Amino acid sequence: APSRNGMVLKPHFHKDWQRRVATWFNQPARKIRRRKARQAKARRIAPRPASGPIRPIVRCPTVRYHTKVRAGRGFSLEELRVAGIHKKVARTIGISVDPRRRNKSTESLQANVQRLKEYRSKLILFPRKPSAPKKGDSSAEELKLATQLTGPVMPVRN
Amino acid sequence: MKFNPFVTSDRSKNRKRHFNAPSHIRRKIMSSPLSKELRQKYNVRSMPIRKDDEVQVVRGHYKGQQIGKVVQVYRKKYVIYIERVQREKANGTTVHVGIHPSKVVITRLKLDKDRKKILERKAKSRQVGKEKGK
Amino acid sequence: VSELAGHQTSAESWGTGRAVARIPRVRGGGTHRSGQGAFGNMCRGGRMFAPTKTWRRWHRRVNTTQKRYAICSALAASALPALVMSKGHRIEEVPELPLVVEDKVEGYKKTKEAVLLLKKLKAWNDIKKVYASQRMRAGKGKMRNRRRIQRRGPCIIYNEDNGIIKAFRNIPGITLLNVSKLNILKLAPGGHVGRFCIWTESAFRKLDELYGTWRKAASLKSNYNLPMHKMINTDLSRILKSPEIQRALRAPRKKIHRRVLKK
RNA sequence: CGCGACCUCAGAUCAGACGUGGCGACCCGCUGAAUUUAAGCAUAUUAGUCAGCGGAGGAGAAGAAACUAACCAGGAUUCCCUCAGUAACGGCGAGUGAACAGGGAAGAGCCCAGCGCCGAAUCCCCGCCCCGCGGCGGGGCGCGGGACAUGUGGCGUACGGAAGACCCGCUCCCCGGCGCCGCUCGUGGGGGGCCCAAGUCCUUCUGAUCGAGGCCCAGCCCGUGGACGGUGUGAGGCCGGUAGCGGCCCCCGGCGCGCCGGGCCCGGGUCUUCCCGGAGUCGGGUUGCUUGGGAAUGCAGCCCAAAGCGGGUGGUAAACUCCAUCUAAGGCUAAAUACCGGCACGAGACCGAUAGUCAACAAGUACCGUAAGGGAAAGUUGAAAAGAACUUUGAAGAGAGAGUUCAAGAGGGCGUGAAACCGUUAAGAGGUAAACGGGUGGGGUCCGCGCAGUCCGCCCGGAGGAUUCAACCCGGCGGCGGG
RNA sequence: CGGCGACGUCGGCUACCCACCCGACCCGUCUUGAAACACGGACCAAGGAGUCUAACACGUGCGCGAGUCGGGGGCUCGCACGAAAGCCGCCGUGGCGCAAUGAAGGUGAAGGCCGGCGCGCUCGCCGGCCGAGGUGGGAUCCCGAGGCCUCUCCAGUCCGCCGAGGGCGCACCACCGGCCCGUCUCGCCCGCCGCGCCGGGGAGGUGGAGCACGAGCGCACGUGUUAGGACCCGAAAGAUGG
RNA sequence: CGACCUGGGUAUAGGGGCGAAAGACUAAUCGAACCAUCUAGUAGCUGGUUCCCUCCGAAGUUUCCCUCAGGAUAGCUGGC
RNA sequence: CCCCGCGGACGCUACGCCGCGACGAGUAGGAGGGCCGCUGCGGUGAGCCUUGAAGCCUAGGGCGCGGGCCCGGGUGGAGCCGCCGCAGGUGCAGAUCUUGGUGGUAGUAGCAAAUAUUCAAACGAGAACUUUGAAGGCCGAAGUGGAGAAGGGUUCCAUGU
RNA sequence: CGACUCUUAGCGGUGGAUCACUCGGCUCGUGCGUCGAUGAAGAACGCAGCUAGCUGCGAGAAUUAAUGUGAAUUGCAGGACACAUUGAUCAUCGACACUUCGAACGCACUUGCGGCCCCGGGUUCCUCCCGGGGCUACGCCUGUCUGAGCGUCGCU
Ligand SMILES: [Mg+2]
Ligand SMILES: [Mg+2]
Ligand SMILES: [Mg+2]
Ligand SMILES: [Mg+2]
Ligand SMILES: [Mg+2]
Ligand SMILES: [Mg+2]
Ligand SMILES: [Mg+2]
Ligand SMILES: [Mg+2]
Ligand SMILES: [Mg+2]
Ligand SMILES: [Mg+2]
Ligand SMILES: [Mg+2]
Ligand SMILES: [Mg+2]
Ligand SMILES: [Mg+2]
Ligand SMILES: [Mg+2]
Ligand SMILES: [Mg+2]
Ligand SMILES: [Mg+2]
Ligand SMILES: [Mg+2]
Ligand SMILES: [Mg+2]
Ligand SMILES: [Mg+2]
Ligand SMILES: [Mg+2]
Ligand SMILES: [Mg+2]
Ligand SMILES: [Mg+2]
Ligand SMILES: [Mg+2]
Ligand SMILES: [Mg+2]
Ligand SMILES: [Mg+2]
Ligand SMILES: [Mg+2]
Ligand SMILES: [Mg+2]
Ligand SMILES: [Mg+2]
Ligand SMILES: [Mg+2]
Ligand SMILES: [Mg+2]
Ligand SMILES: [Mg+2]
Ligand SMILES: [Mg+2]
Ligand SMILES: [Mg+2]
Ligand SMILES: [Mg+2]
Ligand SMILES: [Mg+2]
Ligand SMILES: [Mg+2]
Ligand SMILES: [Mg+2]
Ligand SMILES: [Mg+2]
Ligand SMILES: [Mg+2]
Ligand SMILES: [Mg+2]
Ligand SMILES: [Mg+2]
Ligand SMILES: [Mg+2]
Ligand SMILES: [Mg+2]
Ligand SMILES: [Mg+2]
Ligand SMILES: [Mg+2]
Ligand SMILES: [Mg+2]
Ligand SMILES: [Mg+2]
Ligand SMILES: [Mg+2]
Ligand SMILES: [Mg+2]
Ligand SMILES: [Mg+2]
Ligand SMILES: [Mg+2]
Ligand SMILES: [Mg+2]
Ligand SMILES: [Mg+2]
Ligand SMILES: [Mg+2]
Ligand SMILES: [Mg+2]
Ligand SMILES: [Mg+2]
Ligand SMILES: [Mg+2]
Ligand SMILES: [Mg+2]
Ligand SMILES: [Mg+2]
Ligand SMILES: [Mg+2]
Ligand SMILES: [Mg+2]
Repeated sequence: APSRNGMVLKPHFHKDWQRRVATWFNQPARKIRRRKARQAKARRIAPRPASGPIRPIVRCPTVRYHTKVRAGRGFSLEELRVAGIHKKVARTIGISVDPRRRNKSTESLQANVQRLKEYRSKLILFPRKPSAPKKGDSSAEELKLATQLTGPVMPVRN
Repeated sequence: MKFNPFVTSDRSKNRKRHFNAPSHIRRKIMSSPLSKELRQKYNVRSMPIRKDDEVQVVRGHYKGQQIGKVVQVYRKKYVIYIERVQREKANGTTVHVGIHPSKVVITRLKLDKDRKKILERKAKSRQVGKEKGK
Repeated sequence: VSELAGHQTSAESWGTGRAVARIPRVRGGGTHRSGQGAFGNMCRGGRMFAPTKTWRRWHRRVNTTQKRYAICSALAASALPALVMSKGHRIEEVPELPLVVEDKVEGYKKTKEAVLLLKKLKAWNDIKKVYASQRMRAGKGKMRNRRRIQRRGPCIIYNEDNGIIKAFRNIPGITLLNVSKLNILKLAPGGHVGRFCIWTESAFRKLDELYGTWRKAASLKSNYNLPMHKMINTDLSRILKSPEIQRALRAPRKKIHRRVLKK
């Protein structure tokens, strides 16, 4: 029975919720496990960026957020085409590709392709055979200047 | 203090392990300090107890400089029996008194092939530790 | 408690026409357990009233500004000899209460030289008090691995760890604390401020970056300035005896008028 | 009216394999209530929940859009925060109730059928020989058999592809071995085994000491070790252990290099010519369940049943009209995620033997029921058995002496040993049941250093003592004030 | 001021027994009413009942304040304590609040005085200022005639206290207006790249959980209500599988 | 001497069986067995509800309810 | 302008101390304080303890209105507590409460279905119940006889206590 | 004077509360995350010098071998064991072995009864008996062999 003034409340506890309760006591252990896996993966891929491949510059969909820009899933096929990168080589050199994304505005297209050119100018390519380099990069360029990068690759700034 | 995350400090767990310890490590548990002369002759401090070595009791009712040879290492009771460390019961006969080996000092070691090898390993490890410390 | 406790039984009530209480009783026969009560908080073997459960909200979240406020208050309190002596930290021959030493102690490796440092800083009586206070805890904590208890010694605060942790850490009561990761649970031991602290010089210099002055803000924190006072001059006796107050008062009425007998 | 081929079938203790059953905490596919709430009760709710059945793995399921959106667009799945107790559903009552976008964790993409092209290039099995055994592999040979044109393999899949030309770049793969590293990297990677500091120093308590004092030298000694347990109390130094980018031994595994052996085969750009897709499926009608999905979200039964500038979606049924979006009816895929069962561990502001698991103990035991099933109680001598020798009465139980022990007023269900109840001893009393409150009196058991009652500041006098007072000098230290 | 003080007595009663006088029915519970011929209770020991979570509301304590909050993630020798603590800041996404109103399309909170003009037509163009109006109370604060002093006055010097009256008026209250949104009644103007079935504006009632110079957010504690086993024990029943 | 008594072997199972019919019997249980679970089922109904002192201190009345052994609401109360 | 005197009581944990006036019933219920009590944690007491901790007993001495507490004596043999905060599975006479133990009843009811025993002796510490013998009786062949099925599972048979 | 009863104390009984102890739980967290026709889970029956339970084990039966360790095990007995012409004990466990049911597998079981193929003995190799060994379940894949069809054909 209600008594005097007060909100009319509808608690959703009519359904035996005690059997399904998620307790978060393993939250710090989960954080440590995630951190350890992060460190192990970064250790495994030594010169490559730890965070992952470069993601494209992408505008947010709806009218609430379209003024804002975030990171996308991968660079579009057209962006790769006009950047001069084969779509089967971009992923190996560390570029996320999003085949199912089409471009609608040349402004966003140009932003992404300038990003791709900038990444290609920032890339250090180890030769496949360490003894015999074909066209990769310079010995002085990679003897010490190639080191692991933390955080997003060329981060997106509003 | 203790930092190994795989080594317990629980009193109950430690007592369970101690009282349920297998015989081959009950031997290690039943270890006794060497005398000063033995601790000088060999660069080792303690030594697990054996059937036929001669000790002297340092604590309890039977203290004294008398050198008595062990005659029994009763590992289930975690005691040893010594030659003249005995006690006479009511009917006239006599038995031995259980004594924890930690309450005696070994004065002479029953040397054979194995004891010398154990002494060698312990002395080598002590030398390694002190030379790292220097 | 185990959610199954007190309920692993098929007991049902006997009824009402059998001259016994209506609490559920275990079925079956041929044993002591059959017919005994069950399922009640009053019954031997029944589950407790309101079995405590793991979803009890053990953790509390405190405002970050309040946490920094507490750290500032503890740091300020450690600098008052009345408060630290009130904690009983044996600071009698300490040359100066905000005790700061050179960074050479950060390079200490041996407990021998750490102890010699304490002895030359006249803090060894604190450790002696800790040694004299080691004893056995009263109660079930002995069964629950908290067998031995002792007092809190001084707190060593360091900027860079160059083995100073290993040099210390075999001294009972010594708590080693990085200056950029200060802990209120160690600065105020039992909820009462005033713990004796020994600062390395680099850690002492870093305090104006960690918590800032009032003229500047803290730089090593994104946004924090030191809390403001609500009372600058706290010397109440001096204030009351100031002439400006004394001229505005009326004279004291110091004659006690007791009850007068009605003759 | 026999002999062959094919098709469709059958048998076999045929040659060689595979499945079954268990666990089931987590997961997947079904089936599926009622108690309860609505203050009644039938829709609703409990709930797609319990119970029931089937199938797995270390995770499972999902998953690379027949998507979300309507934007200046995003872009597989899964999980967390939020959206949100919202949109919506609902005897529009009780109640129920998501999704998008945003931020994070993790991030990985792909393969067939078809359309075509390539002398079936394809695969299995059986023999012989060689190199390997480690999960049976490779090489070679067989006018050895078989599968297969009712279609094996190569290219190739919606991100367009292929074939020709023209141009540009030769750019370097995998697998299995030999030897060697840095060996592996928060400091060997893992597993196993054996070791590593310092008081039993002096005096003392005790039954025993691990207790209490002491150790001048800056301080008994070690301390990268003062966690823990054991030892006759309560131990950093008696012992095991503890700390340590400590030592040694054995075994096991992936990483690079030089060699060897095998398999291995052309990539990109421009132009021309071709080629492009999954059907009793979509969709519609109806029915029943389900959903927040409301003129019908999804699932399924039945009836109808397609198209190719087509189809699906665009959260109000319909016609016309433009636009946006994806490409259904085939398949694979790690990570983030779950885990009350299993193996091995660590910890606790939890419980301390009527508690905590039913189970600290010969506990799923004893025992009960035909059975499905139900299911207890039950810890503690002592440091050491030193577990009471021996004498003595009784037939023995059981006593009385004696003996052990610090203790048997710890003597085998033996730590301490409460209350209810009882026996005995002592005191007191008793014909209105006991017991109770208020007030005294008597008695008794104890308490009071009870038994000649204080003390202590100044002054007076007597008898005595004295590193002797004040005032000055020297030195030290404070407190206050000084334009 | 007196008496009495050690193996006999002095003082002590909460505490032990006994006696006597007065009073005095057995507790709990339901109940208008229990000592009740009402129910439970033979005795004793141990266990034994408003707990936790979630959601609100209000009061209070704390921090910051038109902001506040890292709770999820991440970064820091990973781990005795530490599963803690600290940091992020282009991690503030987001939540709550800083705006309301209508079903919705939508719309969305500044006035006051002093002037010249039209007609100061109940009004359009400005200017100058100020910046939420006015009334009546309103703690507090401010001014203040007039007094209160000494061994005394003829003459002013420094400051204190009392004070009739006067003023500014905090919060808050009662009212009168003003502005925002919805909806009625009336009537006239304005705008223009789309002259429109376009858009904007006024006056007068009336509906709103509004505005009218913010008060919230986070954490903690208490009380109350509800969902949950829900203060503890209790059905007759229902369903599933054996 | 019969529609007789009786052993053993079988068959029928719970909203079912079986009944020369009493709702009788179905393992001492039958107007729906027993076992375990949903389940700590629900109860406006009965019983109980654990330390001391100090201060304040009631109502059995209005209105509405498938309301009459109950609630909401006003009143009475305390606290801030 | 103090000084032959250099001196002059207590106080005020301000969350404290002191003064004056009025008042004191109380169920259900509400609120305040608790140096009331229990258990565990963080601090603190150079706390207590084998020259004796907890516990329990007491015709011992007291304190508080009370919750309760302190101390003395005894037993016991190993841990315990004060103060400041923190957190509760925190206080029992009831619940035909649960578990365990114990009383009165009470040396009471009762050891009364189916006719029945007696004498001597043996062993034996001990004989109404054993054994032997002598009597007297019952079952009376549809038995109190001799064997089996089902069920029981060693009860069968010696010897000893 | 006693008996009985009541109250209080001392002591002794009954009882097992309290207090202390704890090889037990409960809760959380981590790392793995592994059964079975090559016979699982479960059950039954057995195995010790003296052994009923608990535990361990399978007729090699409270265990064999191997490796590590290095003088015991222990309630009593007995007995090895130069501990190097090699070793008690315990641990690890990779070799060996692992009775009867049980998915349970020749058929069936509250019992029992077969069939095929080798080997050994009586036989004196031929087929009767006894003993030993190996097969003898269902479904299903690929292949093999034997086949059926007035199924569709071809030659005759
Ligand atoms: Mg990431
Ligand atoms: Mg329990
Ligand atoms: Mg205690
Ligand atoms: Mg075969
Ligand atoms: Mg209902
Ligand atoms: Mg109801
Ligand atoms: Mg009903
Ligand atoms: Mg329904
Ligand atoms: Mg289920
Ligand atoms: Mg299965
Ligand atoms: Mg999968
Ligand atoms: Mg899949
Ligand atoms: Mg639902
Ligand atoms: Mg093909
Ligand atoms: Mg696709
Ligand atoms: Mg110890
Ligand atoms: Mg120790
Ligand atoms: Mg040592
Ligand atoms: Mg180590
Ligand atoms: Mg007990
Ligand atoms: Mg128990
Ligand atoms: Mg007898
Ligand atoms: Mg004793
Ligand atoms: Mg006892
Ligand atoms: Mg008595
Ligand atoms: Mg009443
Ligand atoms: Mg009545
Ligand atoms: Mg009454
Ligand atoms: Mg009456
Ligand atoms: Mg009656
Ligand atoms: Mg009643
Ligand atoms: Mg009664
Ligand atoms: Mg009772
Ligand atoms: Mg943290
Ligand atoms: Mg925002
Ligand atoms: Mg909200
Ligand atoms: Mg006003
Ligand atoms: Mg208004
Ligand atoms: Mg309320
Ligand atoms: Mg009838
Ligand atoms: Mg019956
Ligand atoms: Mg209940
Ligand atoms: Mg019930
Ligand atoms: Mg009605
Ligand atoms: Mg009633
Ligand atoms: Mg009065
Ligand atoms: Mg009163
Ligand atoms: Mg309780
Ligand atoms: Mg009681
Ligand atoms: Mg109690
Ligand atoms: Mg009561
Ligand atoms: Mg009688
Ligand atoms: Mg009789
Ligand atoms: Mg006769
Ligand atoms: Mg006769
Ligand atoms: Mg017979
Ligand atoms: Mg017999
Ligand atoms: Mg007694
Ligand atoms: Mg062996
Ligand atoms: Mg048969
Ligand atoms: Mg034919």
